[PDB]
Amino acid sequence: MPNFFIDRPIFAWVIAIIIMLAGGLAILKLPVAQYPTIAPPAVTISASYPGADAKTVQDTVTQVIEQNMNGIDNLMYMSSNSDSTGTVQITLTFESGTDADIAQVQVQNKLQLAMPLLPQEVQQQGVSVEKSSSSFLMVVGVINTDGTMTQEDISDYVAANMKDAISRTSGVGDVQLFGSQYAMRIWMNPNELNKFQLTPVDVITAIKAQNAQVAAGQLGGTPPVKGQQLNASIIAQTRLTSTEEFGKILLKVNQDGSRVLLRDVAKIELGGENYDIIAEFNGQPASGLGIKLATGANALDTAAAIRAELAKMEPFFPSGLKIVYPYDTTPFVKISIHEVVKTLVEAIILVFLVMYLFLQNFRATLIPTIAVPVVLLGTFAVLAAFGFSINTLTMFGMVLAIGLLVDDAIVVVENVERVMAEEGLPPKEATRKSMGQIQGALVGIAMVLSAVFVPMAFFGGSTGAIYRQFSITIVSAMALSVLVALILTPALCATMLKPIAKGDHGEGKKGFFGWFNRMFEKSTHHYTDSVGGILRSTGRYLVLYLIIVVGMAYLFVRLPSSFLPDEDQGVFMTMVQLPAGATQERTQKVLNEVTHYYLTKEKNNVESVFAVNGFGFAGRGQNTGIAFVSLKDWADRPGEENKVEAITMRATRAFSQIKDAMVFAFNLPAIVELGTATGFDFELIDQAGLGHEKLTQARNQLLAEAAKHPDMLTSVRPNGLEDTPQFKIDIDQEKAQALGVSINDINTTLGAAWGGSYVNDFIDRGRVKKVYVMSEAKYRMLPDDIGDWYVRAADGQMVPFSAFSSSRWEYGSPRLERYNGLPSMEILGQAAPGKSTGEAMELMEQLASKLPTGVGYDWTGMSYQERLSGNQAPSLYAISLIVVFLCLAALYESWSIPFSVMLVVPLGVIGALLAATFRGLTNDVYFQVGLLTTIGLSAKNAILIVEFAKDLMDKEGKGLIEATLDAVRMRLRPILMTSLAFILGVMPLVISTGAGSGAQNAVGTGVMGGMVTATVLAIFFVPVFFVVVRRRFS
Amino acid sequence: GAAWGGSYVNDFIDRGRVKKVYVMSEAKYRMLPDDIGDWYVRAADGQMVP
Amino acid sequence: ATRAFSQIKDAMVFAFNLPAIVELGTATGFDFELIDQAGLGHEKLTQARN
Ligand SMILES: NC1CCN(C[C@@H](O)COc2cccc(C(F)(F)F)c2)CC1
Repeated sequence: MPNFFIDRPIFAWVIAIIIMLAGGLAILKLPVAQYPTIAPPAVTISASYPGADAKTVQDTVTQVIEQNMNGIDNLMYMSSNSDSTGTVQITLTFESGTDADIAQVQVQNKLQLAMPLLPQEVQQQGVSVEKSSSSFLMVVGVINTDGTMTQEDISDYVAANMKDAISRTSGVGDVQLFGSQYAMRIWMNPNELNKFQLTPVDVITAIKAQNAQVAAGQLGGTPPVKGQQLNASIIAQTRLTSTEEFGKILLKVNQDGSRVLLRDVAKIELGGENYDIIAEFNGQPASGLGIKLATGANALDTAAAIRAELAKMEPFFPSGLKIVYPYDTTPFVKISIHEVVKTLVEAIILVFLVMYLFLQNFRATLIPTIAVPVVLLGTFAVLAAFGFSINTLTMFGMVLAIGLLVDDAIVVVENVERVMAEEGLPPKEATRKSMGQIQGALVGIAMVLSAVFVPMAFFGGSTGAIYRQFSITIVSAMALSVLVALILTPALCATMLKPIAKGDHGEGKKGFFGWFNRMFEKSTHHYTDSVGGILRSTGRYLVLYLIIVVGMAYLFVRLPSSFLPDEDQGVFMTMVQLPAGATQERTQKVLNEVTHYYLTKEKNNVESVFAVNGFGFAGRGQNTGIAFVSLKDWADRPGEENKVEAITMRATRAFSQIKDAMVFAFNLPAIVELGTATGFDFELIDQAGLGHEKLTQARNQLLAEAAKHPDMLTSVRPNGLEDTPQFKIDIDQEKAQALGVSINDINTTLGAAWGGSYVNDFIDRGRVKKVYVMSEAKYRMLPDDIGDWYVRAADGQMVPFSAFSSSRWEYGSPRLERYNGLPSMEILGQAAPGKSTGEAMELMEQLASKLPTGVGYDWTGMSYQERLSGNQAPSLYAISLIVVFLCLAALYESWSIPFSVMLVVPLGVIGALLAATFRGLTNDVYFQVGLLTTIGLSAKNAILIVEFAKDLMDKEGKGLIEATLDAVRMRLRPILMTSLAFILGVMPLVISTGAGSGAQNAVGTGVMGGMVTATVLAIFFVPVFFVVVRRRFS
Repeated sequence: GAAWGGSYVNDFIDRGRVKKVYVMSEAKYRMLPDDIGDWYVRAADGQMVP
Repeated sequence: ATRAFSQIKDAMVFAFNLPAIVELGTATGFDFELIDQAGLGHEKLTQARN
């Protein structure tokens, strides 16, 4: 193939043009997102049963739905929570590769058949099935700076005017309203209700009767009379529209002739559907829209479109309404992608500079400057073809593959240059000879790097999905680089390079270039002499190689493991957890202290604080809250002390002094779609119907036992809420019957007054809005207020609740958990420093085995993935190693020579490990992919060295030592210049400290160390391996 | 609703097939707007209110 | 077993192995449907089947 395209440079140029056009089309049409789909597909069912405790929701909703989640394909597991707020939340997790649309449709279809079995109130509120495996692209908050609009007003305005147009913006996949539309609130007064001889049941009945849509008919409708000429539709009673209309609702007319309206026994207003959650932006009332990106959409373009739509909206807003962006991580994505692109461009420029320094030829330097961009564009085309997107993983994989790309280009051009400078042949004949020398090596290298990189695509789980991005990117880049080195680079060398004299290698030049040429010639002579001396005493260096291998193993075992570096994305979170029974006001006060601290003690770093009172993480209630702190631009936060880690540490230290509250500040995970660390998530299952109390006792026993092992298990805690006091109303139905009070009336009165009851809809400004009846807040606060509520009897006489019911205080769970349809309790923990996750999981299994009868356990979350993909690596790499050996044996036509090449892995691995250890970095994904890239480059260099040596030994009569020395002399320059180019290209990643510096350092430090030690060691260890192998096996 | 727009009550069986049952006014009593006064509703005391 | 289960005289008892593929059934068997396509009724369909 190289000879074919040397006579046909225009055909090679046509192929290159096709590749570039395909790459450009892909670049214009590729999606862009921070990360790809990593989490396994999950479908989440949400239902609300207002006014209900955890047990009521669990027994009436959660269990009924869970007993019908059958016949759904590809389900890994299922979990559910039932909260004291009246909400059930069921998550069904499916294996990776499952079609999320099909999983969702199956789940909702099974729920549609389960729907008739649920309470009528749950059916009225609706059960929603969504995809919870994704996260918010953006959060657009709406605030009022005048105080004229409360939170409900802002929420209703956003719902009516903003949600539709934002949803219609291009690329927007989903919009969730941080709030709700208006609701007709009927705040009942029990005293007035008793005065006018009424109860909440009467109010609901009247509202339902006098606010409804009635089908009337049609004038002159078919079948008509034989002479009808007019046909018109008849309109009749329609839904109410104004608070005044609801106030005029008639409940009863008294005997004396007075009229009792709804306004007489209650206040009528436009409130919110729910009041559980209060959102504030820097202390001001706020609503919001959470925008999820559509599938296949460009995140940057979608964010820009959203901002443009909001800017268009701005003029029409009511005075004092403003738009803010509390959670804007798109700037982080933009700066990260820009840094990667800049790294690629600077790498190409550095390749040009190194080529000019070493070869002092302008056209030779131009040749790689054409070759590498063609390969990159082809790689973009290949990513687009297989439905990949431009994300952090793929872009960093491209950064890593730059080393192999530049190595291929440098190898081809430098070999042609050397053939010209030694044999004195013209460019065309020299290119023919060079490619005849190196083409088989290039093909074998392509196969070997395929063997090295493909196995990562076959890892399982979220980690496997992460690794597949790098695998596909690097494999495509390597294959395209080899194809270019076989097609275009020979043609460019044959057509562009100028002739060089037989004996000219830059000695006669003057100045810095002449000095550099003389110095490099002397260094080559010295290195050749040193290698020749080394080959006389190979045993000592074999012992040294064993020492290096032992040190490599030591460093590998002593290096901690991780998944992804934690990044300073310009935002972080602060959870507030108050003691059981804390009300909304106490949590609001604590959140106010947190906001004050962030806006005063960190005013130079924090831009805004979005405090949400009503739900934290792992729960939702009046005692929980979460604040999303946004930081200023990184340019305005210089130094380590002003980054997210330092700010979070200082904030946690400051908040530790807060009393009667656990306030904890922390940073986002690398991929927010997964909450993952070097820890375990553990489920304790009630396998025999023991009950909640026995399961709590078993959990306490397990927690104590785990705490008795501080050396292996750290911070083993429950992921749930402890039992809290509850107010039990024990109704004596015998008394109710004796007093002529229907228990249905008693229960309806209690629920409507204290829990709130949804009655029906009404049309406000052309939109359906719910009508809620609830007791006015004054009369449903304390237990004594129970005495303010009366119920009519069959005799017409009111009876108080104290007359037919007693009260007391008990203990109950505010949050009931189920796993795989059985009662469960979740425990989070992490292995102690120096201990692997597997050891902690084994110890937890052992401790669980000593638990009461009928208590089982399971692993869920990341622990499930660990338990599936536990031993898959070493097998996948034993297959890779075998395939590499087979490819090398095919290439060299020898069963023993492959070992001389294969013995080079530790040379780069040791350097990568040392660089990671000194810098303190962990054994994370980026480090592992960089390690594989270093191994690939080292193997490529060793393959070329051994190929040259064996070619000299076979095609010429040169001996083993002479051939080895000549081969290393020939290969020294390309190795050194490629290593220099790649090291200088990755310097910015190593030294970076700004946005995205975590991933940059993780990628760059290992690459730097591995490349440095590989270049230093291989150049005199590969000859030793080759000589030893040929002596022992010949 | 039943008089002017028709009300579907329940199902019956015609020649072995399930079919609908509709109650509706005769055409002559639901053609003109003046026919509304021809329709009465029973009161709790038994009197027919137009 | 089938031969033995003929003196019972109380029920039809029939022991049988499964085919290689359950759905395919016996290579010489046929399944036939007599449809009531005119609303005849159950009794007339029974008479036709008889
Ligand atoms: N009825 C409404 C009342 C208002 N709030 C709004 C809060 O949910 C917004 O807070 C956020 C902000 C950003 C991200 C998230 C994430 F964690 F969900 F991703 C939550 C919800 C219920």
